[PDB]
Amino acid sequence: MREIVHIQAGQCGNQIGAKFWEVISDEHGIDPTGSYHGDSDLQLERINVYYNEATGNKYVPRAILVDLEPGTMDSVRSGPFGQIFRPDNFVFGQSGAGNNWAKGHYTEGAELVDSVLDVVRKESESCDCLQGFQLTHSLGGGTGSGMGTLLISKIREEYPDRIMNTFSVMPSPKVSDTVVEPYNATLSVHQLVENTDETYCIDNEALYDICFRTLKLTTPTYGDLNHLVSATMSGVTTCLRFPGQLNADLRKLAVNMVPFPRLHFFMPGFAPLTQYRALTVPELTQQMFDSKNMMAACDPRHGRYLTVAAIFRGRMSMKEVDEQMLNVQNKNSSYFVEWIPNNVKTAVCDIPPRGLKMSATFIGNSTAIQELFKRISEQFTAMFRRKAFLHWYTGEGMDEMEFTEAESNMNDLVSEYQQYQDA
Amino acid sequence: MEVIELNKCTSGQSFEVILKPPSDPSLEEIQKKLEAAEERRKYQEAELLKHLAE
Amino acid sequence: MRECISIHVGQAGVQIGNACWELYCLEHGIQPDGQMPSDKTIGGGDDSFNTFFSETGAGKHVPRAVFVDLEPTVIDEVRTGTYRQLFHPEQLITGKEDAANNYARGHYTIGKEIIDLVLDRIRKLADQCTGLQGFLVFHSFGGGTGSGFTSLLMERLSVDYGKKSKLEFSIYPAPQVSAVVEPYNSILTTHTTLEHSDCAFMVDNEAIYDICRRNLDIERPTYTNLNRLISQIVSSITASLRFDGALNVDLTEFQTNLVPYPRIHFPLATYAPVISAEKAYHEQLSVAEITNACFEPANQMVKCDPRHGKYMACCLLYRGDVVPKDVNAAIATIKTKRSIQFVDWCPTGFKVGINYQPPTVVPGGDLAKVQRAVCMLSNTTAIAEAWARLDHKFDLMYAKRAFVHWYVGEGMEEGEFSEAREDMAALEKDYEEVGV
Amino acid sequence: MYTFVVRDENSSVYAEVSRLLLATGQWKRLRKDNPRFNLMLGERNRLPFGRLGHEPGLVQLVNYYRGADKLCRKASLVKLIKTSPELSESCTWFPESYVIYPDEREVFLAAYNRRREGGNVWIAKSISSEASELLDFIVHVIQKYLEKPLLLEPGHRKFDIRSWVLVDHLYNIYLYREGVLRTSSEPYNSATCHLTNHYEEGNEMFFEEFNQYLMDALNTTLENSILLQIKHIIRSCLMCIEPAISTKHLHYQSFQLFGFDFMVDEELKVWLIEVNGAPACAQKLYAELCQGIVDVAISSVFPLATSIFIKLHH
Ligand SMILES: Nc1nc2c(ncn2[C@@H]2O[C@H](COP(=O)(O)OP(=O)(O)OP(=O)(O)O)[C@@H](O)[C@H]2O)c(=O)[nH]1
Ligand SMILES: Nc1ncnc2c1ncn2[C@@H]1O[C@H](COP(=O)(O)OP(=O)(O)CP(=O)(O)O)[C@@H](O)[C@H]1O
Ligand SMILES: Nc1nc2c(ncn2[C@@H]2O[C@H](COP(=O)(O)OP(=O)(O)O)[C@@H](O)[C@H]2O)c(=O)[nH]1
Ligand SMILES: Nc1nc(NC2CC2)cc(-c2cccc(Cl)c2Cl)n1
Ligand SMILES: [Ca+2]
Ligand SMILES: [Ca+2]
Ligand SMILES: [Ca+2]
Ligand SMILES: [Mg+2]
Ligand SMILES: [Mg+2]
Ligand SMILES: [Mg+2]
Repeated sequence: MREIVHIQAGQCGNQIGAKFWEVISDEHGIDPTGSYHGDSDLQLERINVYYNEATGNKYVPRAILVDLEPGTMDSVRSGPFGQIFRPDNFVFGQSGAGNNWAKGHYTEGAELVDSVLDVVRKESESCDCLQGFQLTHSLGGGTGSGMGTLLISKIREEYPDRIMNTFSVMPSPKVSDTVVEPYNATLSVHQLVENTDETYCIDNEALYDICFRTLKLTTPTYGDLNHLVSATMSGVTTCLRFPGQLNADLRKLAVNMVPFPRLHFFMPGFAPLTQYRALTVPELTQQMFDSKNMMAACDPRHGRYLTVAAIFRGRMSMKEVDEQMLNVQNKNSSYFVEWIPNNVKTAVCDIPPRGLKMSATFIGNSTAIQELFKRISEQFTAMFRRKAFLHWYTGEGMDEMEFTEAESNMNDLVSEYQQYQDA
Repeated sequence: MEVIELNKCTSGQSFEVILKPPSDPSLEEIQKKLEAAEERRKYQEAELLKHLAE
Repeated sequence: MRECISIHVGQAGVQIGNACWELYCLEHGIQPDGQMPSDKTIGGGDDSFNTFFSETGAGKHVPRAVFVDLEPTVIDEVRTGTYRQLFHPEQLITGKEDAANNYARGHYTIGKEIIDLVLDRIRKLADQCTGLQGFLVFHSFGGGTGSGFTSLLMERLSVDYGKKSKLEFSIYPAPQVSAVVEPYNSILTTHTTLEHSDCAFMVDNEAIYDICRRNLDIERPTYTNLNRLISQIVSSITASLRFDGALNVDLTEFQTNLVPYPRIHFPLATYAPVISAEKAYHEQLSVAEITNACFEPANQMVKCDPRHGKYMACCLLYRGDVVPKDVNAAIATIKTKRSIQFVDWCPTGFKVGINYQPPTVVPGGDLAKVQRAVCMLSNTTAIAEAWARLDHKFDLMYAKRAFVHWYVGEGMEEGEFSEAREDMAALEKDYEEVGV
Repeated sequence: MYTFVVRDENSSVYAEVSRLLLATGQWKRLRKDNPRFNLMLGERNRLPFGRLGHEPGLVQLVNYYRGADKLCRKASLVKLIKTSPELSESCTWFPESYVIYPDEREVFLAAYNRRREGGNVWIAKSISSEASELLDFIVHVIQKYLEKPLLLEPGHRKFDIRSWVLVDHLYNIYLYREGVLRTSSEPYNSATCHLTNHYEEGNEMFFEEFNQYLMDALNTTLENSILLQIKHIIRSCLMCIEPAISTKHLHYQSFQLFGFDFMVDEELKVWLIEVNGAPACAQKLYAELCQGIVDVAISSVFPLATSIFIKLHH
C-alpha cells in the first residue's frame, strides 16, 4: 500500500505541515471534514499514501502533530481543515522549548518523545507496507529542531530499515526569530547528515527574497513564505500521490538522487512563482532552473549538479518537455557532473495544482548547497568564538565539546561537497 | 547458392542456403553467498543500533 | 511434444509477458476466457501450441507461465486485465516492496526470502510437463528485480533443472524511457547470469522507442506502444516452438543454430516491416525489400553497425506470403550489395524458416496488418558496441563509487562490482578476437 | 546553440575549424569527455564510434568515416583495389603492388621474373633494383617504381600532386579547387631527388603556376591533362567503399577530409600513390579550406543564424 507517515513538529513545522495537508487535501478532493467530493478516480488511486480509510468513507490524514507548547496546535485545530486530523494524533506539552535545541533534544523534549513514538507506532502498525516517514520542521527553533531530530533518532532505532525524509527550513538573519538560530541549525544538520535519507532544504532567506523581489511583496509574512513551501511540498510529492512510476516510492527516489550517503540535501525550486495566462513549456523550464526560482538561497552556477529531478504538472506535450529539458542541460552541461550519466530525470502528471494550468517543481542535488552550510557555519563560529549565548545550552546540561563536534561535522560536510565539485 | 534440408508442411517450410564453405555453483554454494550477504547486513545493523544506543 | 515454461520477472518482464500472451491467444484463436473452439482434443492433446498452453477438463488453455514481481502493482493488472481468466493465482507471485532499482536488494535481501516460493510454483508447472524442454526468462537489465532476482533464479534453475535450456528476453536500459544506476544492475546481472543462459535476446529500449516514433509516428511512445512491438518480435522468435515447422522446434536448436561459442550467446534481432496503422493505404513490401531491411541498422533491436563486425550465424524467420524462391533471389541480390563478413571458422549461409500465417496484430493497435514480415536473428560481433557503451557508463560512476553504498548496504561487497566488470572486460575481449 | 568537443590537439586542420566555430558565437567547446555534444573532432586512432548517436535529443556528427582506413592504409588499399570487382582488373591508374609480411610473397617474384627477362625497379614501405635488397630491409607493401616520371623544367625535378577531398554526411564528394605539388628540387638521377615528401616559395607549387607551365611547356592545361584523371580516381576509390562506410541511415553522421597523393609520368598519365585520412594543409590554404569544411560539412548539418569545391557527382 506504500503508506507514508507524516510528522510535523514545532511552530514552523506545524504551520508548513498544516498548509501542506490543506493543499493536497484539495488536490485529492477531500473537504475540511474528510469527505471526498472529487470528480476523478485519479484522486483516489494513491489516496492511501497519505490518508487512512475511516468508517463512512472518511479519509483521515496519516499525520502526527507535535509541539512542546500548545497554541500553534490549537490554531491548527481551529484553522481551515483542522477538523480533519485524528484527535489522538495531537501530542503536545506545556513548557515550550525557548528556541533552545538542548531543551527540545535533551530536557523538555525527552519528557514527551515517548508519547509521540506511541502514536507513530499505532499509525505504522496499521500500514499494509510502511514506505517511510516524512518530517516537517525548522532548524532554527527548539521543538522542530531539537526534538524533531531526537524523534528521527528514536524512529530510526525502531524502524531502522524505513526511509526518513524531512522538509527542513534553514534559518536566515533576514527572517530571524532569535540570535541563537545558527547554534540550533548547526546542531540539527549533523543529526540530518546521519539520520535522514533525503532532506528538502527550504531556506527562509530564499523564500523571503522571492517574495520581496519576484513576487514584489513589500514586507512579506510567514503566510507568504509558507505559500511557496506548500506549493513546493505539493510538487515534490506529486509522483508519490498519483499514477506514475519515476521515483515512485521513497526508496526508489533516494536510490536515484543520492550517490553518496551524506550528500542528501536538496535544493527546491518551483515555477511559476505565485496571473491568468499559462506559461509555455519553454517558460516553465527556463524559470525552474533559474537561480531566482531556487528556494535554497544558493546559486547553482557556483557548483555542479550531482542529480536533478523535475516534475511537470498539467496537460502539456511531453515532446516540448523533452525538447526544453534536453535543451537547458545541453546548453549548460558545464554544471552537471560528467561521471553520473543521464543524471536529469523528468516526470509528468496530468493533474495540475489548484489554480494553475501547469507548473513545474525542481529537486536538485547540487554541490552549490555548500554555500548554505557555509552561511550557517560562519554565523555559528562568529558567536562560538566568544561562547556568546552558550549559557542557555550549558544550563540544559550540554558541554561545549558538543558544539565543537557539530562545528567540525558541518565543516566536514562543506569540504565533502567541494571535493565532488572539483572531480 | 545451394538450398539444403528443405522441409515442407501445411503451415510453412524451412531450408538452409549456403553461400560459401568455411575457410556450476551448487545449491549449498549459493546459500553460502546469500547467508553471507545476510550476515553483513545484520552486522551493519548491529553497529547502527550500537551507535544509537551510545 | 516438449513443453516450454515462461517466466516473467519485474515490471518490464511482466508487462512484456502480458503483451506476448495476448498476442499468442490471438495467434492461436484462444478467447480471453481461455478456450479455443478450433481445439478438438478437449482437455488434452500434444499439438505444437500445447508446448505453451496446458488444457483443463473444461477446455481451458492455460499458459505455462509464471509472473514474479516484488511489488503487486504490475501483476495486479494481470489479475484484473482482459485475460485474467487465462491464469490461476498460483502462477501470479507478488511481494510487498520492490528492489528500488537495487540489484543487491532484489538478489540478496528480498530474493533470498522469495526464491523458494517461485521455485515451488515453477515446480508445479514442471510436474505438469511430460517432457519439459526449458524456460524463457523475460526481464529488464535496469530494474532491481529484473536484474537482481533474475540472476538468482537463473542460478537455481541451473541447479534444479540442469539438463534444461534457458533463454532470455532482456530489456537493455535506455535513458529515453528510464533510474540512474541501471548500468550497475546491467553489469551485475550479466556477470551473474552469463554462465546460466544458453541464448539471450537483448532489446534496447532506445531502438524500440525510435522505431515507434519513426515508423509508427508515435510522438511520445509509451510502454504499451513499446511492448506491443516487442511482443511481435518475441512472437516471431517463439513462433517455431508453437507452430508446425522444422526450424527452431526446441530450445536447444536456438543454441545450435545461433551460438557456436557459449559466452557469445546474444543474437542481434532485426524486424520488418513496422508500418503505422493510421496508414490505410500502404504499399506491401516485397520479400526482397523486407529482407534488405534486415540489414538496415534502423530496424535492429540494438543500434549497432554489423558492417564493422563479423557474423557467426544468421537465421531468417519469415511470416506470411513468402516462398523459398523469393528468399533466395532476395539473398542473392543482397549479398553483392552489402557487407556480410562471416568469421572464417563458420560457413557463410542462412537458415530460413517460413510460417504461412501472416503476423497477427492486436485489434485497435498501432501496427498495421501486413502480408509478410521477417525477423532476422544474426549473431554478429557488432552487438559488442552495446556492451562497450554500458561498460563505459559503469566505469564513469564506479570510478567515484557513486551509489555504491546502496549495494553494500544491502549485503553486497565492492568486490562483486569489480569482479563483474572484469567479466565484462573479458566479454568485450571475446568479441574483439572473434571480430578481428 | 551548438556544442562540439575536441579530441585531437595535434590536428592542424581542425584546430582551425574549432577556432572558426567559436568565432561565430554559436558553438561551445566542451570538455573532451563530455558526451552531450553535437560535433566530435575525434582522435586519430581508436575513435569510439560505438558510443556515438545514443544521446537523446542530440544530433551527433563526427569528422571521420568508420571504415575509411581500408582506403588509407598502404596494405588494405592494395588489398581493396585487387579484391574489389569495382576496381580490380579495371585499375589502370594504380601501379601493381604486392603485400608481403616480414599474403602474396610468391606472386610478386612471378611478374618480377618476367621484368628482368625483358625496367624492373620496385619500392616498398608502409627504393631498390633487386628483390633481394627489398626483402632484407623488411607489414610492407611493394609496387613498381615509376621509372619515367614527368619532370619539371628547369631543374629536371619530379613533383608530387596532393588533392584535398571532402566527403560530407550525404556522401557528396567535394574536391578543393586548390591543390599543391611537392617538388624534390633535386635533379632526377636515373641511376632525396627520388622522394618528394616535405625554385618555388616553400618548395611547393600551386595550380595557377603549374597550369601556366603546362600551357607553355606542353601546350595543354592542368584540367585536360591531369585533373580529369584526378577526379576519376577520387570517385572510383570513394564510390567503391560507399556501401561500407556511408552513414546515410545511421544513428550518427560522418564526414571526413582526405589527402590524395598522385604522380604523373612522361605521358601525362596520373597514378594514385596513396590516400591519407588525417592530412594537413598548405599554410597558404588553411584559411579557405577550413572555412569550406565548416560551410559544407559542419554548418550544413548545424546551420547558423561561389564554391571552393568541385562536386564530383555520382
Ligand atoms: N520495454 C519496456 N521496458 C520497461 C517496461 N517496464 C520497465 N521497463 C524498463 O525497465 C527498466 C526498469 O526496470 P523495471 O523492470 O521497471 O524494475 P523491476 O524489474 O520491477 O525492479 P524493481 O522495481 O526495482 O523492483 C527501465 O530501463 C525501463 O525502461 C516495459 O513495460 N516495457
Ligand atoms: N611507385 C612509385 N614510383 C615513384 N615514386 C614513388 C612511388 N611510390 C612512392 N613514391 C615517392 O615516395 C614519396 C613518398 O610517397 P609515400 O606516400 O609512400 O610517403 P608517405 O605516404 O609515407 C607520407 P605522405 O602521407 O605525405 O604521402 C613520394 O613523394 C613519391 O614521389
Ligand atoms: N517558512 C517559515 N518559517 C518559520 C515559520 N515559523 C517559524 N519559522 C522559522 O523557524 C525558526 C524558528 O523556529 P520555530 O519553529 O518557531 O521553533 P519551534 O516551535 O521550537 O520548533 C526561525 O528560523 C523562523 O524564521 C513559518 O511559519 N514558516
Ligand atoms: N528524490 C525524490 N524524488 C521525488 N519525486 C520527484 C522526482 C519525481 C520526491 C522526493 C521526496 C519525497 C518525500 C519527501 C521529500 Cl523531502 C522528497 Cl525531496 N524525492
Ligand atoms: Ca518537566
Ligand atoms: Ca512508554
Ligand atoms: Ca487439445
Ligand atoms: Mg517560533
Ligand atoms: Mg518494479
Ligand atoms: Mg600516407
